[PDB]
Amino acid sequence: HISSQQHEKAIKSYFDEAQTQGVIIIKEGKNLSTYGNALARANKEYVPASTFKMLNALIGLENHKATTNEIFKWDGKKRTYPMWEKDMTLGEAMALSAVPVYQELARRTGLELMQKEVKRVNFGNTNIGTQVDNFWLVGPLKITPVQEVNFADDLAHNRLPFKLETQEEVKKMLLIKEVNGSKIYAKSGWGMGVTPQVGWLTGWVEQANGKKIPFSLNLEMKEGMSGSIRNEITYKSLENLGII
Ligand SMILES: N#C[C@@H]1CC[C@@H](NOS(=O)(=O)O)CN1C=O
Ligand SMILES: [Cl-]
Repeated sequence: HISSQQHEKAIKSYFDEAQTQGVIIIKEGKNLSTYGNALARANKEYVPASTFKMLNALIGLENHKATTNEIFKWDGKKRTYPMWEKDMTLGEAMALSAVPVYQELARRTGLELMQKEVKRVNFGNTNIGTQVDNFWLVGPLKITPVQEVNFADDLAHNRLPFKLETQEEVKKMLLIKEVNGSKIYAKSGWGMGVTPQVGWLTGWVEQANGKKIPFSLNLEMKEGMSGSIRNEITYKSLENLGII
């Protein structure tokens, strides 16, 4: 019996309180609902940043560039984060958002195959340009929050043009939370090498009954913000709406 006015006000306040500008798009069946404090972001293009790991992994697994058990060794060079200075599978690297592992995977795939596959899947503007190892971080690849939630809807329902097994393997890599019988599958993103910086959390809720509710959160990140604000705003929004 809560009014849509009150839901909208609540979710807007979550973005207002974090002192940023963002949107969260929720999909139920075929209907998109846009919430937040900057609704106009819904159809604007931003770099996907680490959300691209989802598709990079699909492409690599489908094209036999890696397996799910393969350990990508740390080369022993210093990394931005100490947590990345270790050997990891694709799944472990998904959870740690270990860019160097996904860069190696992109390089194995190669520019020609990567462009063909990104085009085939129709992801965002589909332009990867000439640099196979950073196109999702600094451009030219861009995508809208609407496109991101539709991608998540496709993956959640095994509708992407990949083998069922490929989709299931990558979805297993994306489980980030269980809340009162609901599972949240998602990938975060933070485009640090663009200005303004973009933050993402794109995924879906799998409810106890098997129903899947895709979402994409998209906001402006500032130097000094905590990455966990993406998760906190998302969980509060999903809870406010009764999705979890
Ligand atoms: N570089 C870079 C950015 C930010 C640091 C890494 N962590 O990714 S994130 O926490 O999911 O956004 C990987 N990455 C992806 O968006
Ligand atoms: Cl990445």
